[PDB]
Amino acid sequence: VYAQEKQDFVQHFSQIVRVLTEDEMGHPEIGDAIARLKEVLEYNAIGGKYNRGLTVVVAFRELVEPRKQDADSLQRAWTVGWCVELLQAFFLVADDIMDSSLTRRGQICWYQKPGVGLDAINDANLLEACIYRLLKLYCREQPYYLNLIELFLQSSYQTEIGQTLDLLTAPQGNVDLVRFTEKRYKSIVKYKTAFYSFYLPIAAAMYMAGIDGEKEHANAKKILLEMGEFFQIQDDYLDLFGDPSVTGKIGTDIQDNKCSWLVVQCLQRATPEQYQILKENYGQKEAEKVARVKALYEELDLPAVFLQYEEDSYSHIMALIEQYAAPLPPAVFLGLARKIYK
Amino acid sequence: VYAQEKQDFVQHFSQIVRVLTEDEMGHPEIGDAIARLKEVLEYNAIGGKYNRGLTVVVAFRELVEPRKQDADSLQRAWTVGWCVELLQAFFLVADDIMDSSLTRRGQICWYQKPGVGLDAINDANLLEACIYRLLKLYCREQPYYLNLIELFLQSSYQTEIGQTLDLLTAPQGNVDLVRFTEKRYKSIVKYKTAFYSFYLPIAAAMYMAGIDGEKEHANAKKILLEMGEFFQIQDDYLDLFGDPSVTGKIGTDIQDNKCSWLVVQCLQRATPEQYQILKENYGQKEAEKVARVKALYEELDLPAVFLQYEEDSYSHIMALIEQYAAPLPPAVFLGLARKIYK
Ligand SMILES: O=C(O)c1cc2c(-c3cccc4[nH]ccc34)cccc2[nH]1
Ligand SMILES: O=C(O)c1cc2c(-c3cccc4[nH]ccc34)cccc2[nH]1
Repeated sequence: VYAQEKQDFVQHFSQIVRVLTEDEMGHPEIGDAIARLKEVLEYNAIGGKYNRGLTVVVAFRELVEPRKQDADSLQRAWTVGWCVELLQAFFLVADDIMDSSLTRRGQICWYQKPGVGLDAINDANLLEACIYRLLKLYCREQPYYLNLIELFLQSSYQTEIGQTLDLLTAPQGNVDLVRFTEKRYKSIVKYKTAFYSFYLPIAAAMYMAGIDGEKEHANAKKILLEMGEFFQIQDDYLDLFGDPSVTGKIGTDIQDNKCSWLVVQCLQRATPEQYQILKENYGQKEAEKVARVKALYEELDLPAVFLQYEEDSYSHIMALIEQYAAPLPPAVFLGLARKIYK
Repeated sequence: VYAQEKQDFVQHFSQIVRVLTEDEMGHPEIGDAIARLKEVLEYNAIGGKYNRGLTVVVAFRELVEPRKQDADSLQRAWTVGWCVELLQAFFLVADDIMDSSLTRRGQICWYQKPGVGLDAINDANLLEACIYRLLKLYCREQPYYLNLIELFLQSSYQTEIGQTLDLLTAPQGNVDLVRFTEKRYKSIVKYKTAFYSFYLPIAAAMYMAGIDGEKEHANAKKILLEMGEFFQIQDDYLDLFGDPSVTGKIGTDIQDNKCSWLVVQCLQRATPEQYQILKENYGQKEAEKVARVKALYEELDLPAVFLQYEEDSYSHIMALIEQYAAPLPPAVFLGLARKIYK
C-alpha cells in the first residue's frame, strides 16, 4: 500500500515547494528569504522514508469512498502528508542542534553546514510555519480546516512536552540512573514520539474523511499510542542488538546516556553489584566500556526479555484492534502493525 | 490609558500561569515538564514594558461598546494580550541564542543560565505552543477563534521571514555594506518588527470586536506598518545619539554590524573616501573605532537628517490616520502615535 503510493507522494514535494516559494511573486523584497526557505525545505524534508506522511495518504484511501477520491481530495491528502513530514523536519533540525549531533540520515546535520550554525533555529521555525501556510492554501474552504490546525498544534505541544521530559531525564553531564524508571520511559515515548508518529497521521486522515467524533479518535489513539510504545522499545533494542546491515544504522545509545528501554529493564533486574558496573560504563565513549554494558545486558538475558515483550505486544495490539478499530476498517491499523512488527 | 490598565494586565499573568500549569492535574506523569514550563513563562514573559500586550486591552476597550465589556470579554482581552507577550518571549529567547547575546532587560539571557543552554530552543517552542493553548482555553467558543489562530500563525511566519532576511543581510563574520540598502532595511523592519509589534495587537482587538473585514484590516495595516517603520528608525537613532539615562540602554549597534537606519543613511551620503572609513571601523569592538563612526555620522549631519525625518513621519502618520482610521475611532491610532513620538 506504501511502496506503490511512495512515488506519487515524493513527486508532490516539487508542487509543495513551488506553492511555498510562490510568496516571492507578489513580494520580491523577501526573495532572498524565500530562496533560503527553498534550501531548508529541500535539505531537511527530503531523504527519509516518508512513512509518517505516507500513513496520511494510505489511511485517506482506506477511510474515504473511492468515488469521493477525486483529483483535489488526493491533492489535499498528499499535502497533509507533507505537513506531517514538515512537522518532523522541524523537530529533527532542532533536536540535532540541542543534542549536538553530527549527522542525520548519513548526511551532515543542517546546523553543522558551513554558514548555517544557530541560524538553523529560525530555519526550524520556518519549517513549522509552512504546515499552516499549506493547510491554508489547500484546506481553507474544507469543513475539517480547524480540526487539522488544532491537531498539528496539539501534536507540536505534546512532542515539545516529551522533549522537555527527555532533556530533564538525561542531562548532558548528569549520569543518574535513578530518574530512569519504566513509568518515566513510557511517558517520554508517549509524548515525544507516539503522538506525532502514529496518532497525528491517522487522525489527520480521519478528519479529512469526516470522522471527527471524540469516541472514534479516543479509540484510534488507544491502538496507535500502544503501537508507538512498541515502535520505540523495538528501536532501543535494535540500536544495540540489531544487525547494522539490515537496520542500516550503528548503535550509540549507551555512549549518549539515553533513557533507553534496555537500561530501564537492566536497572529493574540488576543486583546492587550489577547496578555499580552499569553506573560506571554507561555514558562513556570507549569501545571497551561500551562492550561491558552489551555483555551485562546479554548476561541479564534482555534479548530474551525483548523477544517475550514483542510476542506479548503483538498479541495485545491485535486484541486492541479487535476491540477499538470499529467503525474504522481494521486494515488501517493492520497495515501499520505489519510494518512495525518484524 | 496604558498606565491605568498595566496593573490588571500584569495581575492576570498569575491566572495565565495557573491555567497553563493545570495540565499536571489530569496527567501527573508530565509534572516535571510542567514545572519547567512554569519557570520558562515566569523568567521570559515577565520584566518587560508589556506595551504590545497592553495595546490589545486598550484597543479592545476603545473598539467594543462598554455594555459588551463584561467580566469574560475583558478576561479574553487580557489573555489575548498575554498571547502577544508570549509570541514576543518566544522570538526573544530564540534571537538571544542566535546572536549570542549575554543579557536581556539587564538580566542574563535564559539560554545563558547554568543548566539551560541549547535546551532553550525547546523552551522557546513551548512559549510559542502556549499561545494556541490559551486561545483554545479562552476563545474556543468565540466567533473570531479561527481569525485569532490565523493572525498569530501569520505574525509568526512574517517575523521568521524578517529574521531570515536580517540573518542573510548581516552574517556574523561578514562586513559587507553593499547589502545594506534602504529598500532592504525597510523590508527587514516590516517583516521582523512592524507586523507583530503594531499590526498583530490592533488586529487581534479588531477581530475580538467583530471587525473582520479585509478593507478595515488593510486600512489599519497601512497606518500601523508606517508607525512600525518610524519606531525602529527611532530605536536605531536613540541607540547611538540617545541619552543612556532617559533611554535606560547603552549603544552597541556599530560593534554588531547591524543593518541600522544610521548606516543606511551614512552609506547614501558617504563619498568614496568616507565609505572606506566606515568600511574599516564598522563591526569592531574597540572604543576608539566606535568613536570614529559616531564622529562620521555627526559629520554627515545624520542627527539633523533624523530630526527632519521625525517631523516628516509625524506629519505623514496624521494624514494616514485622517485617511484610513474610519470607521475605527482615531484615538486607537492616536494613542500609539503619542507613545511612539518623542
Ligand atoms: O524512521 C524511520 O526511517 C522509520 C519509520 C518506520 C516505521 C513507521 C514509523 C511511524 C509511522 C509509520 N507509518 C508507517 C510506517 C511507520 C515502520 C517501520 C520502519 C520505520 N523506519
Ligand atoms: O521594547 C520596549 O521596551 C518598548 C516598546 C515601546 C513602545 C511600543 C512598541 C510597540 C507597540 C506599542 N504599543 C504601545 C506602545 C508600544 C512605545 C514606546 C516605548 C517602547 N519601549
